[PDB]
Amino acid sequence: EIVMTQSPAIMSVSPGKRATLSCRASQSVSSNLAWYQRKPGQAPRLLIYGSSTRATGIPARFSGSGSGTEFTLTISSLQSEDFAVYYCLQYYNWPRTFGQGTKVEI
Amino acid sequence: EIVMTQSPAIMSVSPGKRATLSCRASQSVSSNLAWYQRKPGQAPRLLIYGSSTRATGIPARFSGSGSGTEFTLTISSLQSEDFAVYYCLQYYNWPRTFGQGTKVEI
Amino acid sequence: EIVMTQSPAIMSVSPGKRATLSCRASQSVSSNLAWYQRKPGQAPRLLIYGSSTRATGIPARFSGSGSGTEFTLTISSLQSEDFAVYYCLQYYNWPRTFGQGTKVEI
Amino acid sequence: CNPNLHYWTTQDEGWIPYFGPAAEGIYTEGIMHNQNGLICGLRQLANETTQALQLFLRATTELRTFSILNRKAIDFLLQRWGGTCHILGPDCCIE
Amino acid sequence: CNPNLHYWTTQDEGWIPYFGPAAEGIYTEGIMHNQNGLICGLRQLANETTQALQLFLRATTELRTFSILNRKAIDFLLQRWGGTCHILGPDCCIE
Amino acid sequence: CNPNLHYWTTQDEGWIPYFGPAAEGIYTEGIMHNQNGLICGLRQLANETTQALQLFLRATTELRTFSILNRKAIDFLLQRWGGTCHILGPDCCIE
Amino acid sequence: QVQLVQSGAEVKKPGSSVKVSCRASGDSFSRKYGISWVRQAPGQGFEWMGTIMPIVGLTTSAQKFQGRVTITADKSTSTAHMELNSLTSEDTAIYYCARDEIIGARPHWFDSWGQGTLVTVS
Amino acid sequence: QVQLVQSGAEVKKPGSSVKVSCRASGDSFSRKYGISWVRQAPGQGFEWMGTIMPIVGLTTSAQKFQGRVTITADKSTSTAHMELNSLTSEDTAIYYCARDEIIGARPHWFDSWGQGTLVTVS
Amino acid sequence: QVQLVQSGAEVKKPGSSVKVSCRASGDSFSRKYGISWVRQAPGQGFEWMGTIMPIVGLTTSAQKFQGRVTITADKSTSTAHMELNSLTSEDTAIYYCARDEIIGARPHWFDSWGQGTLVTVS
Amino acid sequence: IPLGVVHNNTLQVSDIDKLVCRDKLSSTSQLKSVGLNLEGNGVATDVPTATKRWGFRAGVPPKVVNYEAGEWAENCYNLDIKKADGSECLPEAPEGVRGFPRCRYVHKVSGTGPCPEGYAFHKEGAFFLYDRLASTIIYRSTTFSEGVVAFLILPETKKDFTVTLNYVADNFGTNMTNFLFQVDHLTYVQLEPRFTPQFLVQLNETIYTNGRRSNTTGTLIWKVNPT
Amino acid sequence: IPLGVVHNNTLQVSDIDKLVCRDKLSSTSQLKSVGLNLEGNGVATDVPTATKRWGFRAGVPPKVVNYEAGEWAENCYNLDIKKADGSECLPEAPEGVRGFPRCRYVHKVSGTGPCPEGYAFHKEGAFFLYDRLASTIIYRSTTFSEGVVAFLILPETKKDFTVTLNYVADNFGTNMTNFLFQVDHLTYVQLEPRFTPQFLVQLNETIYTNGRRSNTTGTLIWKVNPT
Amino acid sequence: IPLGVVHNNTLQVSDIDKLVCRDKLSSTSQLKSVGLNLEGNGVATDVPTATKRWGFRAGVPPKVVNYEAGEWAENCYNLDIKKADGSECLPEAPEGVRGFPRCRYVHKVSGTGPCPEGYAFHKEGAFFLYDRLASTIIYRSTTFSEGVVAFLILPETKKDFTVTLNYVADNFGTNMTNFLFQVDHLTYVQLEPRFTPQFLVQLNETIYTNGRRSNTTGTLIWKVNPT
Ligand SMILES: *[C@@H]1O[C@H](CO)[C@@H](O[C@@H]2O[C@H](CO)[C@@H](O[C@@H]3O[C@H](CO[C@H]4O[C@H](CO)[C@@H](O)[C@H](O)[C@@H]4O)[C@@H](O)[C@H](O[C@H]4O[C@H](CO)[C@@H](O)[C@H](O)[C@@H]4O)[C@@H]3O)[C@H](O)[C@H]2NC(C)=O)[C@H](O)[C@H]1NC(C)=O
Ligand SMILES: *[C@@H]1O[C@H](CO)[C@@H](O[C@@H]2O[C@H](CO)[C@@H](O[C@@H]3O[C@H](CO[C@H]4O[C@H](CO)[C@@H](O)[C@H](O)[C@@H]4O)[C@@H](O)[C@H](O[C@H]4O[C@H](CO)[C@@H](O)[C@H](O)[C@@H]4O)[C@@H]3O)[C@H](O)[C@H]2NC(C)=O)[C@H](O)[C@H]1NC(C)=O
Ligand SMILES: *[C@@H]1O[C@H](CO)[C@@H](O[C@@H]2O[C@H](CO)[C@@H](O[C@@H]3O[C@H](CO[C@H]4O[C@H](CO)[C@@H](O)[C@H](O)[C@@H]4O)[C@@H](O)[C@H](O[C@H]4O[C@H](CO)[C@@H](O)[C@H](O)[C@@H]4O)[C@@H]3O)[C@H](O)[C@H]2NC(C)=O)[C@H](O)[C@H]1NC(C)=O
Ligand SMILES: *[C@@H]1O[C@H](CO)[C@@H](O[C@@H]2O[C@H](CO)[C@@H](O)[C@H](O)[C@H]2NC(C)=O)[C@H](O)[C@H]1NC(C)=O
Ligand SMILES: *[C@@H]1O[C@H](CO)[C@@H](O[C@@H]2O[C@H](CO)[C@@H](O)[C@H](O)[C@H]2NC(C)=O)[C@H](O)[C@H]1NC(C)=O
Ligand SMILES: *[C@@H]1O[C@H](CO)[C@@H](O[C@@H]2O[C@H](CO)[C@@H](O)[C@H](O)[C@H]2NC(C)=O)[C@H](O)[C@H]1NC(C)=O
Ligand SMILES: *[C@@H]1O[C@H](CO)[C@@H](O)[C@H](O)[C@H]1NC(C)=O
Ligand SMILES: *[C@@H]1O[C@H](CO)[C@@H](O)[C@H](O)[C@H]1NC(C)=O
Ligand SMILES: *[C@@H]1O[C@H](CO)[C@@H](O)[C@H](O)[C@H]1NC(C)=O
Repeated sequence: EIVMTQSPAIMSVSPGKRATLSCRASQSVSSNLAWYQRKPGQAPRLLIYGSSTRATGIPARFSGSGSGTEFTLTISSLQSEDFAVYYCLQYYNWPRTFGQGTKVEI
Repeated sequence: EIVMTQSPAIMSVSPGKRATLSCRASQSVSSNLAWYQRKPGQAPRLLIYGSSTRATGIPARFSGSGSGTEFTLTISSLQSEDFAVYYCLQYYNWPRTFGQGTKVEI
Repeated sequence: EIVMTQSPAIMSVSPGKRATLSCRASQSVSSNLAWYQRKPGQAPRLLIYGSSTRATGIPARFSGSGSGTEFTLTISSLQSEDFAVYYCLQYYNWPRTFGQGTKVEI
Repeated sequence: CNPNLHYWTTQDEGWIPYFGPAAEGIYTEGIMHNQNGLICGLRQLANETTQALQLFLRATTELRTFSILNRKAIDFLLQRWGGTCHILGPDCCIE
Repeated sequence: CNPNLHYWTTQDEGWIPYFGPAAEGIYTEGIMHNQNGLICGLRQLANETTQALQLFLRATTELRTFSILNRKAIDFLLQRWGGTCHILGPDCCIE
Repeated sequence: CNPNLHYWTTQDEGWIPYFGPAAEGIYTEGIMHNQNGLICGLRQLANETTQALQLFLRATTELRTFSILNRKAIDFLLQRWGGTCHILGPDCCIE
Repeated sequence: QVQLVQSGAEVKKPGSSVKVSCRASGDSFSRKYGISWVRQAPGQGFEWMGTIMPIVGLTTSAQKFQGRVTITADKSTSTAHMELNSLTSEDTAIYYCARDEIIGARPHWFDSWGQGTLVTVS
Repeated sequence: QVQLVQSGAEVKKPGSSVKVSCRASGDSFSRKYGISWVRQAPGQGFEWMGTIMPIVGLTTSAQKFQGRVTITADKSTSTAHMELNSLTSEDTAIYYCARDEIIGARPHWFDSWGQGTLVTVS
Repeated sequence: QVQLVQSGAEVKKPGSSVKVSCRASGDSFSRKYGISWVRQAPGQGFEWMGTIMPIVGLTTSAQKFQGRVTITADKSTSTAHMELNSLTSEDTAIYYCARDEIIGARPHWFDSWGQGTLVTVS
Repeated sequence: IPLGVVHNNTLQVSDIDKLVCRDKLSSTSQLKSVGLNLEGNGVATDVPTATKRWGFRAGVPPKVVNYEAGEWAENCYNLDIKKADGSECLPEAPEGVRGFPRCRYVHKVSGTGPCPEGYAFHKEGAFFLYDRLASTIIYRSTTFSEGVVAFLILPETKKDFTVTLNYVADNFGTNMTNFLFQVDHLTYVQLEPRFTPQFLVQLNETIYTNGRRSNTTGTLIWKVNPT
Repeated sequence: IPLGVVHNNTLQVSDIDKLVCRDKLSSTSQLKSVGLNLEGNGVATDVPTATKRWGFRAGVPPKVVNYEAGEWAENCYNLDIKKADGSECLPEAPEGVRGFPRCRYVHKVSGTGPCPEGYAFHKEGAFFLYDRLASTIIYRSTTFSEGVVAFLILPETKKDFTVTLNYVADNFGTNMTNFLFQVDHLTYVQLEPRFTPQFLVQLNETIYTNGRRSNTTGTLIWKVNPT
Repeated sequence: IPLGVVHNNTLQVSDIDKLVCRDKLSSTSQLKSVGLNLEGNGVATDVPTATKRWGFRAGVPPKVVNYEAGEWAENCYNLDIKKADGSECLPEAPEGVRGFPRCRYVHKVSGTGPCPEGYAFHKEGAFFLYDRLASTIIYRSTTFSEGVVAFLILPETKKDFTVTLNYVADNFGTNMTNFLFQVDHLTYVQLEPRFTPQFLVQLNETIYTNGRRSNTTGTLIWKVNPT
């Protein structure tokens, strides 16, 4: 069993600015996390997994790092096409958990 | 084996006043003590035993209480008929012991 | 195995004065030491052994005492005939050891 | 009664303690089938004996039992010779 | 010699380890009297045997002795047949 | 084969546990010479037996062996009487 | 990954059952990925329900659905199925299928996820 | 309790013996109470000497009187007796009998006590 | 003690051997004293080389001379001998004999010591 | 304890006290004791079944017997289960006692439960078979099979008569034991008494067909689809 | 070790090496060893008497023997006495050794004294009888009786051949032991060798006829009136 | 295991399974087992020699046998050597096991070395002879001799069939052991395999002819002049 939070619930990112998602686990799992991009009405797409490794087809703008319980995910130059809810998923133990996602607004 | 002292050797009690006998054991025995009234030339009579329980035929004026090593015996409204030596007997172990008694004078 | 030092390398003793040799072992051996008188070009002669016990034929002027690691050897009224190098030998363990000797000059 | 017997025994047919097959190469094995009912019959015999054996053990102080086969040999001999034999009799097994 | 014997023995006449009388219902008992001197005589025999037994034990390395009765049976048989029998002789116990 | 034997044995010929020679005065000793080669021959027998004995032990679970001499006595008797004897035969050792 | 294909949305009377299915592509996925399901109740994220490993025919699920949701699949078509029995108002959710690398009991995730479908009551 | 009855006082020459007795009433006391004795030397309180339990015929006494005072009783009359042997000046005392609930080796006391009697020398 | 008598001094070519000897007096010394030797290199004190106990015919020596100096004696004449093999410039020393009370492995010393003799090379 | 005799490859049983003159015993080597496995009769060998045939009693000493030969076991057990309070449910094996050496599948069982005092005795009084010996009780961490012992008299004749499945117990015998089959220390499959030793291995082979052991704390218990 | 034989209900003793053709032994079941109690001869069984017949020696190993049947004991002992320095005066019983199970009165003895090194051996070399076994020494806290062992050959015939008194030792054997009879942990009666097991019980029954155990530290020792 | 028979003071060996009608066995007392010493054949008995004939193996249980009589030993050993890591190289002797009681010179050996796991078994499979028993392994601190066991059948006949040398081991068996002979705790003589038990005593007698033990830390090792 694992626990993850949501932070911020909403982030304000003018397009062209760097967006930040803050993932804070109750466990030392920064190497067993996954981040997803969910556009409204759409399925979430894996961006990054483990720690910083990018998923297939993901732009270099998507990056992040962490240690122990915390990981920071960022999106450089976030564009109109990227105004998605970003979720912190923790896959380390069973049951698996998640944050409720960070909405991004202009 | 048990040890008991004498205190006071003599007490001054005008009749009608409350008399006090102080029993100080070397053992935690306030529940295994006995008090006796000995008129000059007479056999001692049990007044109280154990702690506060009265002996048969003893007036309510005779009372007392204690804990551990000490017990205080008192006689409310001591009368002419009560100018007796009062003894602290400790019956807890063998050999048994006693104080040497408190004389009461007017 | 034992260790002994040299002290002083040279001592100045006008004849008639008391000479002093200082023996400092690394071991608690003042009872297992020996002192020798070595005239230039001559074999060393035992003066004292153990602690203070004198060797056969040795004048009373030769004396000393000590405890644990240190022993002080002295020669009362040192004469012309006594201007010898005096050695601190320690014989307590094997290999045995020695100081390099104290030369005496007028 | 599974009629196919895979058995193993002590390999004592026919050696130095620190120059030998540890204490592992001390077993031998092979296969027998239920010829004439021998496998099934043996199992039934072994089943009945459970009771005989538990009483035997309850009745003694021996902690690890080694005496049974030798004890049986002793009684076997006593049955043939129970301190006496009748050469002219029908009951000493003499030809 | 108190002539009234109250004896007990092992109850082995004629059973599952956790479905049985623990290890307590394993004794049986009864009464015998000194008929023809059997009780007194047995006690005297038992008294003499103390010496025989202490030497027996001093002479061995067996720590808990179980071998005596079987050893006696072996010698009993050897006395009847000490590797040989004379059928025509006076000393093999043959009828 | 050193022909001079200095031997010792158990002093069991012919006693109270705290009134006796501790457990030290339990040995006896003497001297034999190699008469007719008995000392040399015995040593060679003892040497051959090393193998026989190591296999014997590998094959069992007995931890301290006491059974060998008795087992031999049992087989000795069985060889004379292996459940049967032929009085008229050449092979029962009967005079 | 595979194309995740989900069935149409529906409304049942409370107490009724819904058979939820996802006929996703991928035969090889029977040995490479678990079939996983979540219940995304309104206002909630992707609550885990359970997962299937068709090569073994082994399944597991959350305590929240014991006695309520059957988790299974048609191994020959790689169609995931769930039986949402005794469906209630609290089960209003978008149900989704996804492919998570075989789990065992070690850390794992999916790269792809379906669109899902709404299941509700009254 | 019982009526405690004591014998008359006397003076002996030092070294003489005195048989002290108390023919108190109470047959039932043989099982309910111990017969106890003390030596109240002048200036002293009731120094313990010993006690008797007639139903058993069991007795006990202080080390101070070992070899000096015999403690016994006539069970049929419930008469307590003591033998004060080799009596000396230090034994001047009023000797008393009393009834203490059976002692065993647990806490106990008497409710009644006799008048006692003087025993002395020269 | 004994009169310690030593052989004459000599110079060898480096690599040569020198047989050093001391025909000291004293027969009784074979059981009472060890025969000891030192190497007094210039600027140094009496560096220990080894010792002999003729009554046993037992010897011991310093690690510095293992494989280099043979330590022995003629028991019948009480003559001490050493074989200074493969002699070098570093072995320039006055070699001396002395009598140390039998050592065993306990504390011991000599009272007397010889004059010694010089052994060197080139 | 009757002695069976094999005569003309036929098993006959002789009366113990009969003068059976047809029986010829020239050597003690003709007398053998054989340990047989409780597999011969088709009895189920799974874990719940084994647990259900064991129980405890205090106040009864253990007993040990020796044997010469025995049957090969398809299945055997090795129990090392702890008591709920942390103490062992089973005694130490005595010196010289080793587990049964001739077994294809061993069901090694651990975990915990509220074990009573006394010894782990067999319910039907069967013996636990160990290396050339047998006993009335189960010893901790020692491999054994269940069985019976027959005694035979042989004529002179020349007859001569692996994997580990890891299981974890839970409440050991209190109505049911919630056994888990261990795949790895994190991966478990809840045990169901339909799975044979072979099915368990095949299920384990399938799990690692596309996998391996990794590292940490997933602690997930899987169920089999009942189909 | 002679073997007695019972013939026509008469005990006769056969020479060990004699060809006694009257003796017929068809089964080992006819050979029995019997443990007899040292009560049969009228020997006193009280506590001081038992103490006086025991002693010690080091450098002598203990020995153990087995038996089949024995006599019922009126009296037996259970000794667990500590040494003055706090160590035990007696060794632990070996596994499988249990005390004598067939006794009416057991004299359980504890307390302390200056016990020598060595084993607690019987003075006359009698054996201590335990549960179907006997030995040359006393084991701590194990019930035993004293006795001897006879060996018999029987014809075929069908013959088949409680309270605790607590005592406290003081200086255990050094001239005398000042034994006390314990009534309760506070109440003692000094022991005198006139009191039989029955008298001790009757004295205990009388004490509690009008009483009970209570609580604390009276520590009083009573003597009996000698009458 | 053949049985030798002594007939007319001549040793003959009988076939085990032969009907040897010349052999008359009236009592089990005629059957004896004898422990013989490995001295009879002239084998060297010094310390390096003994070390070189010993070795180790794990996975093999020890075995023990009993014997009745044996040969007197000129030489025996008592080994108590520690492992380089401080643990013992040898097991504890079992209860009832005592060292060989009939020996003139015992070579008591201690010191340390890198001892392997397993038991200290004899290289040729000879038995270690102990007090009326023998075994396949060496026990810590127990005196033993090396030997073999013969089994004999006797006719009725009446036949009936000290100092410590202290040594210190160094690296115990790794190519060589640098053994020292201890004279006292400070005085050592390096051991050389030319010195017999007698020479070692004579050398020790000579050392103390004009001496005694004293006190402290000299720690000096002496060599013998090779002459
Ligand atoms: C010698 O060979 C015989 C066969 O010839 C063996 O006989 C076995 O004996 C045991 C003990 O009686 C039998 O076990 C019992 O079976 C009862 C019936 O079970 C039926 O239903 C179950 C499903 O619930 C099926 O699996 C089973 O096959 C049957 O159809 C059970 O009711 C018994 O349990 C009850 O009693 C026990 C004991 O008191 C309690 O602990 C239980 O809680 C419960 O109340 C029990 O399980 C077994 O079936 C017999 N086998 C055969 C083939 O007949 C001998 O055991 C064997 N001897 C030796 C030494 O091995
Ligand atoms: C087989 O059966 C016989 C009887 O037929 C038993 O014989 C007993 O043997 C013992 C040992 O000798 C006897 O005990 C000794 O008695 C001596 C005499 O005591 C008398 O005085 C006392 C009172 O002081 C009375 O109680 C007693 O009845 C006698 O009237 C004592 O002096 C002995 O003690 C001395 O020696 C021992 C041992 O060295 C020392 O420790 C003592 O300190 C002291 O110096 C001893 O007590 C016993 O009396 C005999 N009984 C009978 C009936 O004769 C065998 O013992 C029995 N065998 C077996 C194995 O049980
Ligand atoms: C029954 O009686 C016979 C004699 O009749 C005994 O025979 C002995 O058997 C052993 C084992 O083979 C022999 O020991 C071996 O000797 C070889 C030869 O050594 C020669 O050189 C040495 C000096 O280096 C001399 O001391 C010696 O006397 C010989 O001249 C060695 O080479 C062997 O060592 C090699 O093998 C062993 C084992 O694998 C390795 O550990 C070694 O490192 C090395 O590789 C070995 O030492 C012995 O010599 C025989 N004695 C006689 C008189 O012939 C039986 O042993 C005896 N049986 C019993 C049970 O006691
Ligand atoms: C279950 O499967 C695993 C993997 O196929 C087996 O574990 C391997 O065992 C070998 C031999 O001990 C090791 O060298 C490997 O490293 C192990 N691999 C893994 C992933 O664990 C295991 O033995 C199988 N279980 C059974 C009963 O067969
Ligand atoms: C001595 O008398 C007492 C009391 O009559 C007995 O002790 C009782 O024993 C029973 C059974 O164990 C207990 O239930 C009671 O509570 C005990 N009562 C008291 C007051 O102790 C004691 O057993 C008797 N001793 C002997 C040897 O018979
Ligand atoms: C070696 O010699 C010494 C001395 O001669 C022997 O040691 C003596 O042993 C006796 C008996 O134990 C003691 O009382 C002496 O005090 C000891 N003396 C010294 C100086 O140690 C030693 O036993 C001899 N060794 C051998 C094997 O004979
Ligand atoms: C099985 O359950 C019943 C009902 O609760 C209970 O009485 C019984 O004791 C249980 N069995 C065990 C072994 O506890
Ligand atoms: C008994 O007393 C005497 C005299 O004091 C004494 O010599 C003897 O050793 C004592 N007995 C014991 C067992 O100590
Ligand atoms: C002996 O030395 C050789 C060469 O170094 C080495 O290979 C061998 O293992 C050594 N012997 C032992 C017992 O270690």
